[PDB]
Amino acid sequence: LEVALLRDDFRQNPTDVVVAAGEPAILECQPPRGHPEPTIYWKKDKVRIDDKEERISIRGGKLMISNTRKSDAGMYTCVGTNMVGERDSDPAELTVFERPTFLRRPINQVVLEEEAVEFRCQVQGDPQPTVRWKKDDADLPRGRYDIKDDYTLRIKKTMSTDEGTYMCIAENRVGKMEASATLTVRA
Ligand code: NA
Repeated sequence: LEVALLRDDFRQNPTDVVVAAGEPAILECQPPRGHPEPTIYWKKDKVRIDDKEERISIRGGKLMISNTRKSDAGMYTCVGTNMVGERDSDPAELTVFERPTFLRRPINQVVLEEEAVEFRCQVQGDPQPTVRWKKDDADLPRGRYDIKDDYTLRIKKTMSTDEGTYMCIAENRVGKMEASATLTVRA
């Protein structure tokens, strides 16, 4: 003699998850109290899903998504079920971002004193990565460098002190990536 019952308040709602593509995502749910003890299943944008695919696993209170792809993003809902009815959790957004990569890596230059040189860096990612430039792991000297819109690093009248390793850094909220290239000067 226990009450046939289903509450409306989840013991644990799933919470939003932010991931870089390739990383795993884990959503957690505990259903409301009830009798009989509710089970759970999961919906993605109101459509019920299953653990058919190898990279998806549903067990306990967890939905586990290995090797996230941009497709995986959406609103995930946990549903608590028993013979009284179904209850929908507050939804959790899965965001899948893309760690920055290089469309165009900068390439070693070799140049004779007093004469133009340019270095190129084109990046991709989601969000769009912030591009930074360095020299010998320190800030670009003043006066010298001309800057196009695209992250092209330009010089009109090169000189010997300009010698060293020039690094392009691409950075968003989900990763960082470095690519450097030598500038060689000759009298
Ligand atoms: Na599976």
